[PDB]
Amino acid sequence: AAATMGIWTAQELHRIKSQSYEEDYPVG
Amino acid sequence: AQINASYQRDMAIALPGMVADTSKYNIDGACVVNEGDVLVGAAVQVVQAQAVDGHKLVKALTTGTTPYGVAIRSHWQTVNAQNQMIYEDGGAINVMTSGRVWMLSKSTEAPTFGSAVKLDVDGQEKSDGTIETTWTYAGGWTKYKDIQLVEVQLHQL
Amino acid sequence: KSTEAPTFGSAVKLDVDGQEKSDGTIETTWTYAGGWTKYKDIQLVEVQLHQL
Amino acid sequence: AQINASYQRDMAIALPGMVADTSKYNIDGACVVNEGDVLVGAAVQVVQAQAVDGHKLVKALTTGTTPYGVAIRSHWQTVNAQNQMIYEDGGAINVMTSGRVWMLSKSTEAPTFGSAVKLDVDGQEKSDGTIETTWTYAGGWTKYKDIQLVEVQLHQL
Amino acid sequence: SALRVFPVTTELSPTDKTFEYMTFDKVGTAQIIADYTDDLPLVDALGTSEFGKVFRLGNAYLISIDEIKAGQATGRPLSTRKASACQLAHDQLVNRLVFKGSAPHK
Amino acid sequence: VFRLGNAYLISIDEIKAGQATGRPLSTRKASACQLAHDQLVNRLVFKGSAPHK
Repeated sequence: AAATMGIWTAQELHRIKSQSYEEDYPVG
Repeated sequence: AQINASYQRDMAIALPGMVADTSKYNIDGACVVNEGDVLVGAAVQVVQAQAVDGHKLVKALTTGTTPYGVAIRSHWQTVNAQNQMIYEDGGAINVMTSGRVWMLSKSTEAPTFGSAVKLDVDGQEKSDGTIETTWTYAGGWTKYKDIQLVEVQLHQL
Repeated sequence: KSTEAPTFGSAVKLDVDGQEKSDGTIETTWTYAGGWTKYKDIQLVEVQLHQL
Repeated sequence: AQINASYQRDMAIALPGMVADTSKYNIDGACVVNEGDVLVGAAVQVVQAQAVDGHKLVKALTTGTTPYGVAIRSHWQTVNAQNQMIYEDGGAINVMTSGRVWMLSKSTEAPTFGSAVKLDVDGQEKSDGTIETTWTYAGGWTKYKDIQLVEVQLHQL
Repeated sequence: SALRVFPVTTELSPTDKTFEYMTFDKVGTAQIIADYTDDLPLVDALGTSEFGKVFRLGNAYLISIDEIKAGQATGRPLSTRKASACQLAHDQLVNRLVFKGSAPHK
Repeated sequence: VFRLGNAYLISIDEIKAGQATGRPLSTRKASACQLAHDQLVNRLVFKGSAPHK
């Protein structure tokens, strides 16, 4: 049950895209 | 007064599912995990080999199946899970079809040199496993902390 | 000269002139690999060879 | 040439487990999740109330237990799980003992105004739930996408 | 025409294996009130996210010395033809992935 | 003539988290309230209310 994992974590190879999407609610 | 003291510690020999020597070996890419998870030091069965595309769909060994190869250790392809290194569904595998690798063993006694290897249902080496292979032992027999390892010589199918 | 796809692991059998055939007479120690295609009107198959 | 077009869309009324109005409400802190996870729009049970320290052990409703409060939506204390907002084991919870709140529902018929609220075994509002509660309906009855919500008025136990 | 009819971006660096994008939303309402109301509606908000992955391709080719010498002496190299075939294979495989996809690779 | 109204809540921890991450919540809630007011005015204009005549 020893830890035989790697060296790099999952968040070291990960990108968050700059754009974000917001739904629009027209007034009328 | 006091007497100075010095200590010494030796590192381990091997980790599960890693190559042993630099002898002739043949790793295979272009393999896809059809279903489930594959441990690093475990046998692999081939569900189906595509004709046009060429990829081979692999899976963890089960009852009544012929083993094909053993996965190996890499710090890039493998996914970190279950406090170890595993291969996930829908991802490539590095399967060894020939060479020498350190496998996982459920055995408790040291093996001989040139005897055939027997595997159990889940693809780990066992002294009296039901599944019979064409591979032979290589001599290596050690353990890492609480994990038992064994060295095996593989041949091409 | 065969007309059906072969299995992954099975012995390769050739005819009397050296072309693979499913029901051939000559038996070899080679095994199939999986490739099964056709170029124009020529039928091809992939095999794995071993040293004699 | 062409005729211009203008559209109009209305927002949803409310989300599960949020304070419905600004009427007299009481929210109790110093409550720790003893075991398991608690959904935001669900009732809770008081396992034990410490006599010296003051913390109250809270847990999700089970069979044959009186409800005590309803969890409240917060963007800081809560932890996102199963694509939902949830409270994990340990930490602090925000349960309100008196006020109005939108709650998860399984009934399909709109309720009356001054009728008692009945809950199921899992702490969600149901028309024919086995658990009987002193809380009464408030008239709110809406649905967010595929989630049914009902407004319920709570009283201090 | 996979790359021609669909946009191409350059956000990801070579070493990444995954990416993520997020969205948001809100809810609310209003009502007619009177003096000494002591009762007003409320609003809130939410958000989510999603993920993706990246892959790798490769092929190879062979040639000998006599073929190289024959190609140089006849004005018809074979290395250029083999390299062109190698690049074309990559382009067509990318097109196949875009327009048909592969079931085992999800 | 008539009158309308609504409200919203926020705590200190949420304010500090918003200032430390660049995603304020108060602005979103205020925008939601203003949009609700405008939509309610539109609803009154184009559909009307029966109990309020």
